[PDB]
Amino acid sequence: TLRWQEDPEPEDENLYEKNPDSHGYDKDPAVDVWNMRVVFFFGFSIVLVLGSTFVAYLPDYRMQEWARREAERLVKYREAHGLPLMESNCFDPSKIQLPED
Amino acid sequence: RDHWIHVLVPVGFVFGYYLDRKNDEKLAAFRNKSLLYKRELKPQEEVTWK
Amino acid sequence: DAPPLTLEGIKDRVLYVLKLYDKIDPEKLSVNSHFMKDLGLDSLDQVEIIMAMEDEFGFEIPDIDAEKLMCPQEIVDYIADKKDVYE
Amino acid sequence: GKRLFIIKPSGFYDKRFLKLLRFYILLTGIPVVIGITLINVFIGEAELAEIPEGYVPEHWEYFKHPISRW
Amino acid sequence: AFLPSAAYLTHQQKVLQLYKRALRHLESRCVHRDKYRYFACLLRARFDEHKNEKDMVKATQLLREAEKEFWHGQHPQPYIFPESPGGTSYERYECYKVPEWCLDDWHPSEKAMYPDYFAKREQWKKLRRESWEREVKQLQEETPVGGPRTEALPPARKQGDLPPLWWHIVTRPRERP
Amino acid sequence: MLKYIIPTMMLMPLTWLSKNSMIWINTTLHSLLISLTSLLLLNQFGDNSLNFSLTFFSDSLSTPLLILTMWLLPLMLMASQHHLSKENLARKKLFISMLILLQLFLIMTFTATELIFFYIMFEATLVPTLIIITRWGNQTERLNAGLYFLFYTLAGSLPLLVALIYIQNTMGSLNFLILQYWVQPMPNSWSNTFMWLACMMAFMVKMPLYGLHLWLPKAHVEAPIAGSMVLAAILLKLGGYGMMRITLLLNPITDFMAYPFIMLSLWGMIMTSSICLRQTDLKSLIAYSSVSHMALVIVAILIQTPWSYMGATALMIAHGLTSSMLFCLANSNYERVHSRTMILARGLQTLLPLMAAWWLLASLTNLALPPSINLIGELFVVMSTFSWSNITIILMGLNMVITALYSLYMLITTQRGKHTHHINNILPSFTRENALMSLHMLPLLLLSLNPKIILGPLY
Ligand SMILES: CCCCCCCCCCCCCCCCCC(=O)OC[C@H](COP(=O)([O-])OCC[N+](C)(C)C)OC(=O)CCCCCCCCCCCCCCCCC
Repeated sequence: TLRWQEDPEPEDENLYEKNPDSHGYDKDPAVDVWNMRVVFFFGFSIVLVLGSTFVAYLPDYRMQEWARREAERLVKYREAHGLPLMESNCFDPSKIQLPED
Repeated sequence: RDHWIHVLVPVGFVFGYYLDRKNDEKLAAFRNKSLLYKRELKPQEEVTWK
Repeated sequence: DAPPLTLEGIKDRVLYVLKLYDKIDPEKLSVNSHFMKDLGLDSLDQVEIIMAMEDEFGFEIPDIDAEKLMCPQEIVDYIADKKDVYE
Repeated sequence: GKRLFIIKPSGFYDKRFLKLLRFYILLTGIPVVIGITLINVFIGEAELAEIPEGYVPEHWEYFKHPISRW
Repeated sequence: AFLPSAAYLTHQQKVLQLYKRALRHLESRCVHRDKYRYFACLLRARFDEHKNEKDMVKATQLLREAEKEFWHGQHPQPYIFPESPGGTSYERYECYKVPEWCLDDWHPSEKAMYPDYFAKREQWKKLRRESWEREVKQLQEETPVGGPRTEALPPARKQGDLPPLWWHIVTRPRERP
Repeated sequence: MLKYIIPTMMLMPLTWLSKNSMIWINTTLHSLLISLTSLLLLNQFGDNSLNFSLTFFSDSLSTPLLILTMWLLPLMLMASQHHLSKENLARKKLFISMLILLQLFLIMTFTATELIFFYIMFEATLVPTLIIITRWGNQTERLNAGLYFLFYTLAGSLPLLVALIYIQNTMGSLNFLILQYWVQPMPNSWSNTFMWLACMMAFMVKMPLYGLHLWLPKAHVEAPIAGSMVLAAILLKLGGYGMMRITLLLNPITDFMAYPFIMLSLWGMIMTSSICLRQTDLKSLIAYSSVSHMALVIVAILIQTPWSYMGATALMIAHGLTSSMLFCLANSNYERVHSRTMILARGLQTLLPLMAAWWLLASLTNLALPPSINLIGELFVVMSTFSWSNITIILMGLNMVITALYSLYMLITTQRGKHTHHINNILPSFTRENALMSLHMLPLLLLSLNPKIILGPLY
């Protein structure tokens, strides 16, 4: 009648029972402490603080500042000599050929 | 060394950087030949970039 | 705010409210006096007593617990259990 | 004055985590901000100048901050 | 017809509950105490007029017409006690009713701040775990064949033992934690 | 890209030559070091993309996905080291090797300059994911979840390869740098119609699309925590990346072709949000929310405007982080109560205050509270789809309400109200779990300060 000879389902294990100072990494306290130290050092003191410092001081990302500064020059050109600020044609009309129509 | 398993990833990163630098020299068919950045060579300089 | 209630205070209050009832003469009732036999009250009078204590103590007693309360000691014990007195 | 015990869940573990998080953030937050302030005060920022004739700047000489140049 | 101990509501309980609800709604209708007292005496007369009615179906029809009368003229917003369900202060402090077993998960550093209380807690736990098998054997030998009929629990009929299933009712959190 | 592939491949001798119980520490440490070195890919120019060699190149679109993947691997190892504590050492090493191999294929997928190489890695990501789902799951239905996840994707991807090979016989090359200059307009014909279908239906399947989304509620709720993270935060973005790469060749036929899929996604977001309003499972709720957000990304890519592309990539990154956090929250609750029912464990704020704070913060970032990048992406997609048509805002706006109708609901049933009486195994929050949620959230909150690094290749 006893179909499927099977080990009984084990109960849940509480990590705080055998070690009340468990961080939740391993049941061995020294390995758990060292894993906690490694995670908190290389997860917050290395890749977050120094990572955010590296991202904050990026050297002119996508030249987003430079395109401003050159524009600051360029307007000061065409406002000085009476030229229009921007032409309606991106390319020069003299160097482009149209099909006959 | 008693911690020889901790110098596998950094040595791999150094090797990858060295292989990148080696591969960059093989792709130098247009070094100082582009129409935008061509320039006469400065004194005490033999290539524009490595 | 919300001064604590003792068993003596609850018993004094329930005896005061029962003493201010015209159907119950004050010289005969006791704390262990039954409403139906010892005092000769009615079921409607029991409902009136229950709602009088409800309005006196500021909290509502459910009907299933109100129908089983027939003596002042039972009312004192019920209010003591509900208000968690004598801590 | 008849003080009663207040039952609450154990806040020791959450407080320990928050203390460890604050310590491990500040441990490299303080030297980084100290070095950044010392660089900004003493080394300082660059200045915008026109390119002189016969000279071409390096690829890292087009940026203002010392950290960006580095 | 939903009761913890009984299976139905008798006629007397129906009349008493109708009288209580009608008096509460009448108190809600007239604000002042003297007017409420006058109309409560009037309602007491109306209920006392038909007290000694031995005809059962006439009592049933009187109950039905009184229920229709109450439903016709009840207050749209009756007065609700603050701790009563539907009140303003109902189940407000359930966010502070921390169960007792959380004290089993406390750290030993914060368990040393209250030594005597935790000693008494250990004594309580020892009492519960030594009386549990006795009270479950009391329950299993008193419940009839086919399970219990009602939800009423037997008391402690012996000397030295506790009533069965006493832990979660005795150790419930207070109304003002 | 050889400086990132080699340490990732060297992670396997690290995890196989380690000690008896030092595999997790070493793998987490070295994967965090790889994540630190991943920031060198931010050398982006306003006109030119970063080209490394003839095989690998990195634009400003693949770079946030690469950084997210190499950041997600240590979080994955931290998440999947509690339910495997009873596992065999060889099986534990096999699981870690599976995660490492999957991450390697993912970081080789995004940098591929050839569409055939990209497609090869895009299907090579299937095998470790399927193995993880079918081996280290918990329920029976994972076996069924191993089929619907597989034979859907290949059914979209096996025609597409043929279309890609056709390009190899038509344009002469499949290199993305070449195809940006040798592209040709696509005339209206039935052949180009079916070529558009072949090139798109794989990415509609893997995103997923409403109607074709049936594999995602099945492959999310039987999979383990690491599998749920890899499906939610990375593997749904392969379809978006493939769409953004392949839309260039499919012009101008896309203008009248994108209509039925746009309508399908615009109704599917409402349908999946309404489904989220009545789901009894936390994991299924997160899966259907992922379906809704990816339908929004599908609309954004299909209307193909610069604001839509910017909102699409911002929504991709933000949804990946938020869905990963929500799945880790669900995993912690499942590990504590040993069930997936939403209504089972209620009133957890009175027991876990810090987990309640994390739940509130994750639900806050789910409904796109400004100025988070979720609001940035969703807002920009809304602006672009209002430019597309003036009525679609209604189909956006109502959806927003339903979002705020379930996420807070997902909060309340799990956090507020009277606690259940018969559950007394509620342990306090571990340091590992809190570390996991902080590592999930703090980059997401920090990215609001500088969002210009996740605004696509046309910022
Ligand atoms: C990217 C895709 C993958 C995603 C996952 C990534 C995982 C790895 C993460 C690595 C680390 C993080 C990288 C991103 C860093 C983003 C942050 C950053 O550096 O930003 C750059 C930006 C740069 O600013 P900027 O660009 O304006 O400045 C010009 C540039 N520099 C700095 C060189 C001059 O930094 C800041 O804005 C910092 C400003 C100072 C600090 C903040 C001050 C205010 C703080 C709040 C005050 C109170 C407000 C009210 C509060 C009320 C209560 C709530």
